[PDB]
Amino acid sequence: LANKFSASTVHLEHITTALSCLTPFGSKDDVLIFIDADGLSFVRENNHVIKIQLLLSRELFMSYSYRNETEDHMKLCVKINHILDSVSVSDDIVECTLSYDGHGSPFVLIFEDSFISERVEYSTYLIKDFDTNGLELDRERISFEAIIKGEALHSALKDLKEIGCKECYVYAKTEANDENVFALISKSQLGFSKIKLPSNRSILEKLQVFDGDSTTVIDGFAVIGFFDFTSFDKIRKSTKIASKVLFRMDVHGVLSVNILSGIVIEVCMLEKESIDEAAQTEIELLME
Amino acid sequence: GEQWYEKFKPNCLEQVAIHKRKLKDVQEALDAMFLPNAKHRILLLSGPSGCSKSTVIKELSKILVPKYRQNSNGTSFRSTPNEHKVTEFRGDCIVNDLPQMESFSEFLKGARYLVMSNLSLILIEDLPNVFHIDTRRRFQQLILQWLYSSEPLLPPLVICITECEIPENDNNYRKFGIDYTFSAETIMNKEILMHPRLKRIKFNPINSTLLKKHLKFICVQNMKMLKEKNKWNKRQEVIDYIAQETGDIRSAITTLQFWATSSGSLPISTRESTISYFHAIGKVIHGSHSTNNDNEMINNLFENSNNLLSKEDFKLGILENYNTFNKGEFSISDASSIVDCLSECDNMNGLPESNEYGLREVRKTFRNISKQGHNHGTVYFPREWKVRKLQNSFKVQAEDWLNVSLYKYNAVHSFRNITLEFGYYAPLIRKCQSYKKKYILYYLKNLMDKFSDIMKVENGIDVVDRIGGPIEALSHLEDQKKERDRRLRMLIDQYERNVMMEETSFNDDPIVDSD
Amino acid sequence: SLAQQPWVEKYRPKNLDEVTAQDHAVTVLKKTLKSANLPHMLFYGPPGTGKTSTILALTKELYGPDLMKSRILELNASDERGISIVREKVKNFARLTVSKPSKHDLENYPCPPYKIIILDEADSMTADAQSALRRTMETYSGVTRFCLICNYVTRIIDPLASRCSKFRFKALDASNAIDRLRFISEQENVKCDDGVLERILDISAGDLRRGITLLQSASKGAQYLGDGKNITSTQVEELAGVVPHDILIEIVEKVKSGDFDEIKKYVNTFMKSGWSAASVVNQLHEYYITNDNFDTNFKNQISWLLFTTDSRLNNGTNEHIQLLNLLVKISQL
Amino acid sequence: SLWVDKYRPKSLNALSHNEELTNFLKSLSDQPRDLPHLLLYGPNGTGKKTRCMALLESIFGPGVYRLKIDVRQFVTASNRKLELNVVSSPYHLEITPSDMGNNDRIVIQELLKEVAQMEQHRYKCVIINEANSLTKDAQAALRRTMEKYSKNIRLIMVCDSMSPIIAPIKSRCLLIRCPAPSDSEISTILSDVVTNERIQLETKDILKRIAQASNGNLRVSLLMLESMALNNELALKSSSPIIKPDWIIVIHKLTRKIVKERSVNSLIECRAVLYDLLAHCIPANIILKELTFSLLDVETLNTTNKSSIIEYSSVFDERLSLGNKAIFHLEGFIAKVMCCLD
Amino acid sequence: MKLKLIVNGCEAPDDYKLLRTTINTVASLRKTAILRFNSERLTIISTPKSSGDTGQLWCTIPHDVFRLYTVISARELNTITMECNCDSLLSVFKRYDRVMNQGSSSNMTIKLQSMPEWNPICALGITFEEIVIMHSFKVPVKLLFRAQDTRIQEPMINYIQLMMYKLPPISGEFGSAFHGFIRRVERYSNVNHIHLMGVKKDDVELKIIVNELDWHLEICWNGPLDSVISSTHEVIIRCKDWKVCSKLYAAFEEVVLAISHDESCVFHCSLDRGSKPRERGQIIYYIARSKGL
Ligand SMILES: Nc1ncnc2c1ncn2[C@@H]1O[C@H](COP(=O)(O)OP(=O)(O)OP(O)(O)=S)[C@@H](O)[C@H]1O
Ligand SMILES: Nc1ncnc2c1ncn2[C@@H]1O[C@H](COP(=O)(O)OP(=O)(O)OP(O)(O)=S)[C@@H](O)[C@H]1O
Ligand SMILES: Nc1ncnc2c1ncn2[C@@H]1O[C@H](COP(=O)(O)OP(=O)(O)O)[C@@H](O)[C@H]1O
Ligand SMILES: [Mg+2]
Ligand SMILES: [Mg+2]
Repeated sequence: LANKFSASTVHLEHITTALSCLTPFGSKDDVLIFIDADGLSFVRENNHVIKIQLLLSRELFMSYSYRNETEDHMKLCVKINHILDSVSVSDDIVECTLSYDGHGSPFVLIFEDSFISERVEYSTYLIKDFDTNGLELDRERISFEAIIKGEALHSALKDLKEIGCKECYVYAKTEANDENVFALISKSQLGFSKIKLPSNRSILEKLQVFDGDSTTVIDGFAVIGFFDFTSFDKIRKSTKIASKVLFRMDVHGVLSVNILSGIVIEVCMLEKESIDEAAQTEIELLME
Repeated sequence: GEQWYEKFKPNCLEQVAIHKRKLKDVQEALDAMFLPNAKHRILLLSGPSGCSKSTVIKELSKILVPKYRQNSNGTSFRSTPNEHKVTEFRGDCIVNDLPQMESFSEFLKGARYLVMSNLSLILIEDLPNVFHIDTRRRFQQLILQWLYSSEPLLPPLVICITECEIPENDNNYRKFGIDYTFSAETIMNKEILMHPRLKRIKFNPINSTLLKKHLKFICVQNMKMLKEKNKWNKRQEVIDYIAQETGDIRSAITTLQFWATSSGSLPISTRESTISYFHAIGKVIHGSHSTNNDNEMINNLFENSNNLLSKEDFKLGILENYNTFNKGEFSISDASSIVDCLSECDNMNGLPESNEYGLREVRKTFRNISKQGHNHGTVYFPREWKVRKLQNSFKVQAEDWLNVSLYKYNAVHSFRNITLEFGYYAPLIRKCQSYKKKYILYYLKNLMDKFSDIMKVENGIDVVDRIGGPIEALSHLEDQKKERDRRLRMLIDQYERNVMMEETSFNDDPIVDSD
Repeated sequence: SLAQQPWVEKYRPKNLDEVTAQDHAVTVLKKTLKSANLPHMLFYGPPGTGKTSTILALTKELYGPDLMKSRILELNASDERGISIVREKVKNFARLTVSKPSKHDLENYPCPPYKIIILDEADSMTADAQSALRRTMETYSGVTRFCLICNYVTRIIDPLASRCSKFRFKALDASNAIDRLRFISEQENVKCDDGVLERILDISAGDLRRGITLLQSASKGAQYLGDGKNITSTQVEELAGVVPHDILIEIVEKVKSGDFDEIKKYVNTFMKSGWSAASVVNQLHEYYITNDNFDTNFKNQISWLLFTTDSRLNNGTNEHIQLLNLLVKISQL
Repeated sequence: SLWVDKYRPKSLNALSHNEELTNFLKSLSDQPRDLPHLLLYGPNGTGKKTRCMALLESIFGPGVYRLKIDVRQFVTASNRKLELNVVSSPYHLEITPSDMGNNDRIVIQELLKEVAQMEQHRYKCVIINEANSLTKDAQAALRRTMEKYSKNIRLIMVCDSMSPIIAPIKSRCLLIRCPAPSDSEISTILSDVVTNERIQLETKDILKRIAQASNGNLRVSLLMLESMALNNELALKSSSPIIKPDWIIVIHKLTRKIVKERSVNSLIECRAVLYDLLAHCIPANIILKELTFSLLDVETLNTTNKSSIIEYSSVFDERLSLGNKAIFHLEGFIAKVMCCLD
Repeated sequence: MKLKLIVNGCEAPDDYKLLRTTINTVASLRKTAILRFNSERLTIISTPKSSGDTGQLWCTIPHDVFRLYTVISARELNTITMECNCDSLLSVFKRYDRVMNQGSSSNMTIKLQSMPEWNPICALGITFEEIVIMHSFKVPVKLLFRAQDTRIQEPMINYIQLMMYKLPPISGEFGSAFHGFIRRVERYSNVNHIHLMGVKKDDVELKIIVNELDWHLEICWNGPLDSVISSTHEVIIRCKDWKVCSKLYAAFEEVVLAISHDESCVFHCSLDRGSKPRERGQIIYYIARSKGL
């Protein structure tokens, strides 16, 4: 089309499902959209402590046109009032097309049906001086890394949500004779509860506890990360559609979660400043 | 380990720190409420903290409930005799399948069943969250339903309200009555308080004699440690201090225990008591005996009773009662100065230092003319509320008159004119016209065109009385509103009939239930 | 609208070129036509000095009819401007990206890279709401510009007055706005005697809106009369509400002959005619101060007396009581 | 029907007093297309509302006098119900926001603006009774509402005092002074009324007394003429007593009491009369003015006492204007007057 | 005063569905409703004025629905006016609906009875069986005075400034598409005031808009829309009113829409019945301008 960026597709269900992963990050925040020949990137940052980045590949879109040769990518910002529900949708196929013509023009989403035509325009905003890329994982020093099934993690997160979890503990340990331990310990009004994943390959696949270096694997050291459940529960929806989840903790304490379902979601959340003595004692008792 | 005020609790009605007259009154009222068909249904006990309301209620229940409780025939829950003389409501109970506001209802709907063989005294000391507006409305509605209920039998209901002030908090910005005072008036409403089936008995702070007696008894009970620590010989003075510092028995016992347990010598202190409205007025007018420096007394009053002194009610009370100093026989210049100061304070947009200025001016003026030979008058609450009620009635009547004029004479007038001239001239004109109409009708009957205008005056609609009543100087609302609504409906019907131009009926044709 | 609008509304300046007596700020506003460097503005001045007209003309000149509807957000007293509104709506509009101009507007209009928020009558805003506007005015200054219009500058908190370039709109008198009124009269074919326009401006006391309304009333009266005679000063004075000089002379004579009964009787008779206390007070001040037949001490006292009575009147006091007290007090002196 | 309303003129030509104002109204109605906003200020009872209705009739025909009433509900910020009886006609509208006290601003924002946005091509006329009773916030809100939508609606306002009107509103409106009728005109009107009513009179001097007891207010003049005629069996004699409003007599008796007894107990007793007068919804300012000018009529007092009385009255009138409660200032005025008299 | 009504769901299912729709609609709008039993038809009224603002609902049901219809009264046309809580009747109707779904030929009997155990206050003795268990319900109700009943009147809509819009049948090929069109706007969180617009020359088209400083929603219809025997007709209405209209459209076939520019919206539903043809029951909903232009 006669626009800088114009995409059109028929697999609206996949786009709606992927975009539904951005609901838990609130409704008073903003969403950054990166437009590039590779595809689309959706970025959200909350409390300067958690960030989510969802990638939509070119192959997903039936037709893609990026005529802004001046810049290799375009940045824009949109307010999340109810945009989650807008891209949500009977028997007849529905064609979804996204249009954007440089800065200063609205982001247009048009749905074409047999007899119904929908068009929605979103105004753009000045890009916040805050850099959403400031939170990232250092690959040189990874405290540990784990691979888990999406269904089990989603069930565990739902269980923690039900009991009104207030604080979360990610506990990782690797020992000899192929002993792998990954647990979530919730501090809530119930007290202290523990959910431990099994050692079966089908659920928990492959684990390292490097101790910081990403080269040498040691056995006996336990990595503990303390998080606010408010940030930890923002990945439950992303995990519901997940087919595989990759967890990574660095020495600095940043948690990285890669969600694979050809749509990839990368989430980074920070660890709490300190651990109380009572919590550490209860963790030790629970793991003995 | 056990605190003394709990360890040394009354074991009988004779050990309760309650005056004989109040105890006898409570006994008589409660005994009356226990009768088969008792006129009174609720006992509302209101008083300060630690005046032995719940204590005396429980002690009297322990004696009364066994007397009237009907004997069972093996229908008791357990083998025990069901020692449940008092059933109390717990405000922090959170059951699973129940909204919070419905908790008290679920209590009351159960409490009704505790009668006859299951007789039990229903005590409500831990109120629900009455600070929540919806919860308070539900509580008031439930109490009204209890009072207006139509069951042959109900159990006695006792509500003990500890009247205390609510300190000015940052998290609260509303300025309702309950946000200022936690008392029966703010929790209940006029209809409940004025109900003929509700009896209200006000408790007083425990007098010094009973406090001294009970403190002496407590000291006598603990004699080994007091003698060992060498505090026996000086106990009396301490007790006296407590007796003249607080009227709260629980606080007094706590302070006595704290003093006794201390190995060294710590100054004796008790909880602070808020100065009442009339006590504050008296402090401002006649001064305080405990202090001679007016500045210190005023600073203490402002720091400890800012909530009471900030309201315009206190200023109005000062204006109303400043004339009772010497029964009014004092220099008019002082009265003029006081009133001028209050008027100028009224222009300071309710700043706290405006109140400071007003109170300090009143105190200084009264101290200047103070003398030993003074006889005082009676302190009265300002009557601004009565003026407001009369104004509301006047507004309702003026609205009714305006509606009548609009729908019967095609005339619209301002309310200001109603207040100024119409409200007096029009009723007089209508009354005299009606009198002349009666005279003409009687003359014609004995024996209209000449005085057709007078013939058009209708007695059933036209107002023939002064709005707000005659000005008696120098020689309720629901009924008026319903009358205005009825007159408006009649006027609308007449206007519609002109435009085109009854329970007796129902009783005359009772329904027919034919199958 | 040529014959179906009030003269004040029909002659509202459309462009900055026709603003009469605000050159000190109109020049600054014009030179930024091609600067892309418009700062935050605080216009303050007495009523009817040409503040709203100036900002409207500026917006029209910079953006034009098509782009004005998208680059301008106007709020006034009639709109609800609580602290929540300032936090949400104003902030959201300020953070918005400027809409892309078309080819025509770019060809014919500067189309600056920033929008405008016009908070007319900002003196009616609460202190907290004004405080909420402080950092928003600064964070999004690269895409948004603020304009606050007021009559009482003191009602604006100091931080906002510091954050905004201040423009004072001077009062318009016979030496600043005679040309505009003469142009309006010429286009309306209004006939009047020499000096009538100057008298109307003087009566307006620094408000061209009042002068235009008075001119319209005088023209209506002349047309109804249908005598083909120039309008004289007497008619404009009578329609303005100025007390006649004869009544002022009689009041002065009553005051000079100190007598409470006579003074109060005459005051009752005068106030039963509907005259405004402000006009008579102003006339008395003029007569007493400009007269050279009185001593310095009497003028010193009467100045304070008149000031106190005028301050009382501005508070919404009973005109009858205040006028009687003023007359009695001057009689005592 | 009340003689005040049943004789209300229904046309500009019918007016028989203040011919200059009638001619000005004729001139205004000559070209009813560019009529600016009007603000009629004048003493109460002059006939300002009658003149406004006559102008509306002369402009938009006789449908204006066919009044209709409706109930318009208002919701405030705190979800509070407000009821304002909206008096509307097919050609004009009437409102009294003063009845809403400090909430009148909402009426300016929700009623006037909504109707102004609606397009009628002619304009609608809106009347605001007791304009001087409007709060400053409402007056401020009226400014841009009037300026922006002058095409659709032209505003008419009525007041007895322009002092409580903010400068912007006076700038935005065309001021019209309404002089009160003189004694002669009131006498002629009363003479016509009595002649048409077939009521008996002895001498015209009685009418003059009726003119004097009112002293400008024609409404009370007619009301008390009717009261006297009915009381005297439709026979007005020279010696027939004049009937005054009850609160007037109460205020005069209070003034006599103040003069007689300058004591604290006298102040306490007068407080009850002040409470009764306020309970009759009598404005505090009018109470103060009437008390002051009844005190100033006492023959016993000398020049100094009267000067002090008027000074205190003005000071306490300002305090009432700036104050919340009214009892303080009235009681202070009475106490200071009594102190000075003693 | 004698009231006796007999209803059978199995016989004449269409009119039973009409009654279900009326009861559900009245119970989904307010707490109490007016029931006028006349010698010819039954009227159900949901109006703010009881014994922009909220809309009004008027349902007319022919007397031929009820197998037995005995309405006797001392008033003109034997009119009986009652005020009844919508929730109680709605619960009884759910009970009857589920009983019928279970499979039974029982008839619902409605009678008016006086209650001395409890503006006279009476009860409705709704009784039906369930295959046997006897189901009985004493629904409280208030008898309304003749004048008070006369006060309530049907709103009148100008027919010169109003243009009717014919909607496709729900059972037609375009019925599902139009239902989806209607429900498009019932899935946005903060949207509360929708903007209906109708453009003449598809002979006519209907659009739904939502304008906001940040959002711009706009839905077009491309199906064949007919006009019942000038192009600018817009009205702003609350989302609850549009949802009620959406639910109403899903039940009836001959649905008609009308927009009185900046004045109001009218939603008319009729149920054709064969025989001349019997009286056509109607459901009319009036919605006032929520905000307006
Ligand atoms: N001789 C005594 N008489 C009364 N109470 C006593 C006595 N000795 C100890 N107490 C205790 O002192 C406390 C005060 O009595 P309460 O009746 O609970 O006070 P209150 O009237 O209920 O005021 P609140 O609302 O509970 S703060 C109770 O815990 C009593 O058991
Ligand atoms: N400088 C001026 N040049 C020409 N006409 C003017 C000027 N100032 C005022 N006017 C006229 O008077 C009217 C007053 O309009 P505004 O500009 O809104 O006055 P204002 O300065 O806003 O007064 P306030 O502060 O809002 S009460 C204009 O519409 C013009 O008709
Ligand atoms: N020119 C006039 N001729 C005869 N009666 C008049 C005239 N002007 C006013 N009135 C009478 O005065 C009465 C009250 O006037 P009103 O409209 O209340 O004056 P205002 O608006 O100043 O209060 C009216 O009922 C009317 O009959
Ligand atoms: Mg207790
Ligand atoms: Mg302005």
